[PDB]
Amino acid sequence: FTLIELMIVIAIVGILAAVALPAYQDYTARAQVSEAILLAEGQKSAVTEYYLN
Amino acid sequence: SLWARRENGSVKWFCGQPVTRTDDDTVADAKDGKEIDTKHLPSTCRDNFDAK
Repeated sequence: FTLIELMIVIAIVGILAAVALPAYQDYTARAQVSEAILLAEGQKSAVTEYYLN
Repeated sequence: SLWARRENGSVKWFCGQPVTRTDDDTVADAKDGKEIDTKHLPSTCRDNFDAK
């Protein structure tokens, strides 16, 4: 007879999270890799010097 | 440590981890545990006690 505004809007936020799930999940991974890269670098110094010397 | 060696008429200098002099032409590792770690030493100061 009535109450569908609460039911649909709770189910659009539910599906909104499902659509926002893979975006945050590669943005996220892509973020965790960007650090492996920062940890890898800064060690270029040692390696560069060792090679040139 | 920096130590030298008789070249005969002149001397040559070395640079590296702590050393002790034995005789006028021989030194040896001042092995004791307080030497600056190889990683902190320049490429120009990697000399060994028996470098010639």
